[PDB]
Formats: sequence, C-alpha cells, structure tokens
Amino acid sequence: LEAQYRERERAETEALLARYRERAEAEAKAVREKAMARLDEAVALVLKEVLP
Amino acid sequence: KLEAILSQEVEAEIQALLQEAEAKAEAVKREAEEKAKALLQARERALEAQYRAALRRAESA
Repeated sequence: LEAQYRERERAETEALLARYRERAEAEAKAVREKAMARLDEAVALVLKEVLP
Repeated sequence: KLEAILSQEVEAEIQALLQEAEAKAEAVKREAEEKAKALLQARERALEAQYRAALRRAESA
C-alpha cells in the first residue's frame, strides 16, 4: 500500500512544482513588462525630488 | 445391551469435544480477521496524514 502511496505523492510533488515553474516565471515576466513601459514616470518622480 | 450404551456414550463426548474444538477454530479466525481489518484500517488512515502533510508542504514550497 505504501509502495503505491509513496509513488503517488512523488508523481504529484513533481507535477505540482513543475506546474509552479510554469506559473512562477510567467508571473515574473508578468511583473517586469507592466513595469518596463510605465517606467520613465518613476525615474521622473525621483529626479524631480533630488534636484530641489 | 449395556456396554454398547457405554460405547454410544463416548462417541458423543468425542463429538462434544470436536464440536467445541471447531467452534474455537472459528473464534480464532474471527478475532484474527477482526484484527487484520483494524491492523490495516489504521494503516490506511496513517498514509493519508503522511500524504496530507507532504502535499501541503509541497504547495507552500
């Protein structure tokens, strides 16, 4: 019974994580791209507060 | 005739014994089966716990 229970979790604690890898990096890409176009606005906000 | 009585009296106790000794040979089989069930019902349950914990850990991770 253990023989078919230990190999159950391993075939899930691979699929589950392996799915997270697809989720994590796609959500890494999803935070960069939102930032990288609406970005100069940030640089602007900073500069405008250092040269006063 | 008497004596054949005495011999019809033994072959009677020596079924009483053989009836008593095969009404325990089940009792042993009952309590052994009612054991194994319970010796695998707790085991079934244990694997859930050891697996319910392992997959939650792997969700968080």
